Formats: sequence, structure tokens, C-alpha cells
Amino acid sequence: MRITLVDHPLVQHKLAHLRDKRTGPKDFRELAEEVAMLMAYEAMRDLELEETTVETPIAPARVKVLSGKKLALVAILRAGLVMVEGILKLVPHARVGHIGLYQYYIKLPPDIAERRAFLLDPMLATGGSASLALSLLKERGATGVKLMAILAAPEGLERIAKDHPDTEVVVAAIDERLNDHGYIVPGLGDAGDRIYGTK
Amino acid sequence: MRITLVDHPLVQHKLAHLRDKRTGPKDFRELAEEVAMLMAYEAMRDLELEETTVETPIAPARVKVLSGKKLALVAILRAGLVMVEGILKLVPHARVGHIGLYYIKLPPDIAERRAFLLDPMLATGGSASLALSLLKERGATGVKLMAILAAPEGLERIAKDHPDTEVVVAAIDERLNDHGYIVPGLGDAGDRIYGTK
Amino acid sequence: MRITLVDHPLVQHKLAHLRDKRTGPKDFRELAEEVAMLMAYEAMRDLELEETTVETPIAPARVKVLSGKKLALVAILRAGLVMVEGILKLVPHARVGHIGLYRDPESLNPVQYYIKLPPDIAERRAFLLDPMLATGGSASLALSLLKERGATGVKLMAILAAPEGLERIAKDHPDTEVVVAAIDERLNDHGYIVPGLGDAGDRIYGTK
Amino acid sequence: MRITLVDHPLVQHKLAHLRDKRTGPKDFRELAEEVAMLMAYEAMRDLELEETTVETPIAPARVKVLSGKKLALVAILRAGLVMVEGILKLVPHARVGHIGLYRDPESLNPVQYYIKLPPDIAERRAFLLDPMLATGGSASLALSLLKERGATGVKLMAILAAPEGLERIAKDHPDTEVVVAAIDERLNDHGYIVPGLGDAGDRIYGTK
Repeated sequence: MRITLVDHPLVQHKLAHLRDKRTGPKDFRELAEEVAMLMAYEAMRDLELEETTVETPIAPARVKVLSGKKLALVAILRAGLVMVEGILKLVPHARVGHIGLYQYYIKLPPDIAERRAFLLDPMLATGGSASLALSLLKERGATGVKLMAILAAPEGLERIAKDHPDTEVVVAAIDERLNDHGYIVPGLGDAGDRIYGTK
Repeated sequence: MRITLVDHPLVQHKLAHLRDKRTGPKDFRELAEEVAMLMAYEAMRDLELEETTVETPIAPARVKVLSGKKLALVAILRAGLVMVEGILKLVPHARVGHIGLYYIKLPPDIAERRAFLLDPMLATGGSASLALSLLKERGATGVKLMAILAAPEGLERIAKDHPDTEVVVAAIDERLNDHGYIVPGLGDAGDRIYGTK
Repeated sequence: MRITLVDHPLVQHKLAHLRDKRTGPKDFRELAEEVAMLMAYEAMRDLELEETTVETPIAPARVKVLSGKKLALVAILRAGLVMVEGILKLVPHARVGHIGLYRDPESLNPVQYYIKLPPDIAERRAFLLDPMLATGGSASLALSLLKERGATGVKLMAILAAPEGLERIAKDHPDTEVVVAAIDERLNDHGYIVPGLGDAGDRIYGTK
Repeated sequence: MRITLVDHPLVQHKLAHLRDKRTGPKDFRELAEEVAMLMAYEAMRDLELEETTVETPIAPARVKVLSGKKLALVAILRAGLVMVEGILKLVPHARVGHIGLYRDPESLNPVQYYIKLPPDIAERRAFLLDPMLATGGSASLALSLLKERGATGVKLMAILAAPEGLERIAKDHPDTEVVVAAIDERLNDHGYIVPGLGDAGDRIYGTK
């Protein structure tokens, strides 16, 4: 299982502010969105292109545009929503799906088998939600799905490599462990609550 | 000289739409802002950091933070404005300067700030070179010049006048026609961004 | 029950573009955000203020600021999300809540799958967001969920509403104030607003 | 002359934070965009509409859309830029003009270093944006520029206006309609609005 760590200094810096317990919901949400955008640069380096011609105001021009259907961003409710908003600023034509667990709620774009797909899950703690989500996506015919997380715990990455080995995980950072209550350590607290002000 | 070609399919795709003469002002503006954002990812990969610790809701955490003052984004009017707007989405704390070629306003102590000069179209390199001089006179150092499209001409003008400056570009075009327009380029950046002519 | 019909040229114009079936997800999502922003002007014109003073870089100044805790924006997933995003551009410090409900295609009744609200809800001005008020079943359930948790003076903001839906809320939650951009004709056999604009959610996120 | 005092709690509140000297460039910039958007709501209740039809996914619908060409937003650099950005969030298809003007810190008279306007501005609803209406010298010149190029029915939009500024515009361009967030006391020895909020441009971009 490929684990891609986004290194950029802007990611590290913003991540420092996200962890800082003194950062309020407004800044936390904006930061989380910026991190998502930055991480998407890395996660989308391999987007396939095709050649075509275009007429500029000055003269004809050989150019390259993305091939196939519009990519799909799939958010794991609730915190995953913040990553979608961030990333849509980079790719506004992206189709969006949502998956909420506990039965489960799922809505995906049509023909997801012919779309590059990205699963957004801010905190990869135990990896259970991400795992199940990946299963639902595979089942619908999704392939080559990239799991994007801001923070990941060893226990979580292991969980994914164990159930979906052929999945790439893009993360800003890998922490030490999960505490007595299932939270990533040192992590940043409850992602959802810190994003929407629902402590 | 120092040149960095931004290599990302999103950039290639968006530049394709910018060049297409059918893309209207709204989409052009949004596209230019997105390209500016993407290009900023590379242009800022070398921002310096410094270690420190912070208290998370859960426990102490070792982290790295940007060092020094806040970075400066200097726009060359008018087209440069679109790039400032796009880039600010990534670094909203950045200080902004403006140069119109005549008029110039910059953040204080720019000599102590990582600076980025924004000029969508590096054609003859004339505007950008003058701007770099004005910036050098004011203590600016290690300036990266960011252009969407560049002509070999402008690149050579900058290599000759300011060999110290690094140039970040999205694509290097053929030449300049007998009207100073980049070929194949995309026309008048400003007019296409704002809907003028 | 009180209903506030929002009348503004930009809202009508954009609503025309939202209804047009030729409008794809990107533009539809942006239009919905803009409409929400515009409707927020009227729905928040009654926010309470209190006097205070600040130092200007020129001199002291007597000013007025909002009083009380930050307001709460509660979205009914999925379509409500777009309204919350647009409104946050005006009031970025607002706290956000989410109520997950999807309408059963057969019974046309709401199915709950999630709810999360800011704390001290009874102490904040509350706004419930969901673009389409059809039968009113989902909004009514949401209104109940908010009520049982202490919310009061709730303003339900919808872009389009069917008379049937308005009647359902007046019946179930008379104290609710409903702000809308337009009132349409009726619902069809499948529970869709006519002429309406189709399935908000699918048209916002490009789903089916 | 016609003066609209945008009266809305969100505007008063945000104005309070813009005035407060502790507000940094990032927040100041966001606040100005937000205030500009709220003000645009009033300034554009004016937009003429026309009747037409479209096909919704459900059925045909009679609707209304804006008539004529896209409206023009003309900013007075530098400070005007922030207002254009905020307002674009509501009307993204608007054409943007730019008039470069700065005030000689001596004669308090404006110096012109740039002007670019949308084509056929005579057939577009126009809005001139300049956060601070101090002596009014800048806005007055700007209005003269717009006038000679065919613009008419122009609404000058400012966040703060001083009496001497309104009088200057009332004197040079009486037909101009002004929309403001608040009218202040006077101008100090340096031409700054009292109590105002200091130098707008500098506070927006972090210059000095």
C-alpha cells in the first residue's frame, strides 16, 4: 500500500495551527480547506491528459486537457465535507459523493467506474470508517481510489493496508497512536467539532 | 538563469481553457486565479520553517512553522491583480504591494520578506525588469517572478537585467508577434480577465 | 405562521438560471450559494445590536456590535450544505449544525441518519436551511429535532416552496418563520415541486 | 443629492470591527468584502428585469432575468479593489473597470495613473467603488472620467463618507447617487475621516 506524505512547508505550518488548541472554528475550517487544496496538488499529479487543438485570440495552439469524465470527490460525513469545499476551489467541475456511517447513507456520482476518485477522511484513526467506505466504493465499481487524510494513526494505516492493499493514502502527517478514547495522538482533537463549532 | 516550469496536469488543463478564445471573463478570471494558486505550490516549496511545540486538545505536539515576517505578493497592474487574489486563498496573511508602469506601494520591511512578483504575461520582460529594479532599490531580495506565459525574449531580458531572479512559469511560448503579443499566448490578459478591451 | 417572500431582482434572475435544466452542477451550486447569501440579508436584518466603543487609528468611536452568542446555521443534508456555504461568506463565525435526512421515494417521508448542533442552541439565533420545501415532511422533522433541543425563533430558509409544504409547517410548527424566494404551484405525483427545478441535491453535486 | 444609508445590523457590526484599530489586514480585507456585499444588495434593488421562460427538469416555467448588458463595477485603486471582489461574489459576470488614483499628501488632490473601463459603459448599470469618501476629490474626478465616456446613472459606493466629501460630489456631480455605510464627523488636518478607520488601502493590504 502506497503512503504518500505531503511535505510542503505551507502544509506543515497550517497543520501546526490546526493542532494548536487555541485555534477557533473559523480559522480551523479555513486552514483545513487550505490543507485539502494543497494536498490535492500532490494527489492529482497523475491526472491523465490528452492532446487537442485550441484557437487562441492570436493563433491556433496545441494543448492538453484532462481525459475522461470529471473526477469524483467522496466525503465521509461529517468532517470530510470541509475537504470537499477546499478542493472544489481547485477543481469546481468535480462531481461530489457523500458517505455517512451509522446502516449507512451513500450518494455517489453516476458511472464512478469511469472517474478518478478521491476519498476524503480528515482523521484516519482506527481506519474503520475509511475501510468500510472503500468497500462501498469498490462495490459500486470504483477503481484506483486515493484516500486523503490530514492526520493518520499507525493503527489506521495498518487497517487500510490490511483490507484494501491496492489503495494509496495521501496524508499530511502520521502521528504516534490512538489514545484511551480513540483519538489520534497528539492529533488535533475532534476534527468535526473544531470545524463547525459543535464542541 | 533560474527557471521553474510548473508541471501539473491541472495547470496544463486550465491553461488550455485560458488560451481558448471562447473562454469568457468569468471563467478566465477563475481559471487564472486557480493557475496562480497551483503555481504558488511550487514557488513556495522553499519557504523556511522553524521548530516549536504547541498544545493540542489531546497533548503536546512538536511542529514546524514558517519563520520570519509574512511573505509579500507584489502585483504588476493590471493583470497581476488576478494572481494576488488567487494566491491569497492559500496564504491570506500575505502582505500585498502594487506596481503600475509610476505608481508603487509595498509592505514595510520587504527586505525581510520572501517576495513574489506577479506578472501574468512575461512578454518583452520590460515591465517585470523595471519592477524588479524598484524592488531591489527598496531592499527586496531573492524575488521570484511568477508568470503564466513567458516568451524567450522576456526570459532573456530578465536573465540579462536580473540574473538573480528565479522565474516560475506555466509555459514558455514561441515568440512575440509584431505587436508585443505572446505567440500563441492567449491575447490580452487584462481585458480577458475583466471584460474590457 | 409567518412567511417572508424575498423580492430582489438578483434573486429572481438567479432563480431563473437555477430552474433552467441546462444549468450544470458547477453553476447551479454557485447560483444556489449566491441566492442563499441574498436571502440572508432579509433574514438577518433583525439581528440585535448593542452599543460599545473602539479606538480607531484616528480617534475613539461609539459603535454597535451584535449581542449574544454567535448565530447557528443548520443544514439539512445534502442540499442545505450549499446554503450554509454561501451564508458563511457573510457570517463566517456562525456555528454550523447538520441534520441528515433523505426523503423515502415511496412513502415520501423523511429518514433520519444524523444530527449535530452547536451547543447553547437556545441562546443563539437559529436558521434552518434546505432549498426545497415540498411536502414539508423533512423540514418539519428537522424543526422538531431543533425544538426538542431548546431552539426557538427558528427561521426556515428555502429557495422554493409548494403551498402544500408551507401548510405542513404551519400545521406542525406555527412558530417557525419561513423565508422563501418563490412559492410554486404544487407537487407532482412523485413529490416534486412544479415547476420547481428538479432534485436540488443531484443538481448541486452532480449525482443520480 | 440621493444618499442611501445602508441600515443593516451586519453592516453596523462589521463597520465597528473595521473601525477598531486592532483589526489586522486579513480580517479587515474580509470585513470590507462582506460590507461591500451587504451594500450591493440595496444598491442593486434597482436592477431592471425582463420576462421569459425556461424548461425545468419538471416543466416549463415563466421567470424573470436581468435585462440589457452586464453591469459594471469600477474600482478606484487601491482600496476599491476589495469592494469589487466582495461584490463579484454576488454578480460574477460583472465587467470590472479600474481607475488608478492616489492622493498627493500635500494638496490632497488626486493623481491619475490608470483607467480602463468595460466597452459601451453607456449601456450598463454602473457602480463606482471607493471605500472612503474623504474630500471627495478622487471620486469626483473618477465620476468625471466615467461621464465623458458615456456612463450615466452611476451610483458611488463608499463605506464611510465625510460631509465635505458628500458636498464635493453634490457640487461637482449632483445627479450622482451615493450609497454609504455611515456618515462621519469631519476630515482632520491630513484629510483623514474622523473618526473613520485610518488609511483603507494600507489596512487592507498591510502597507504604510
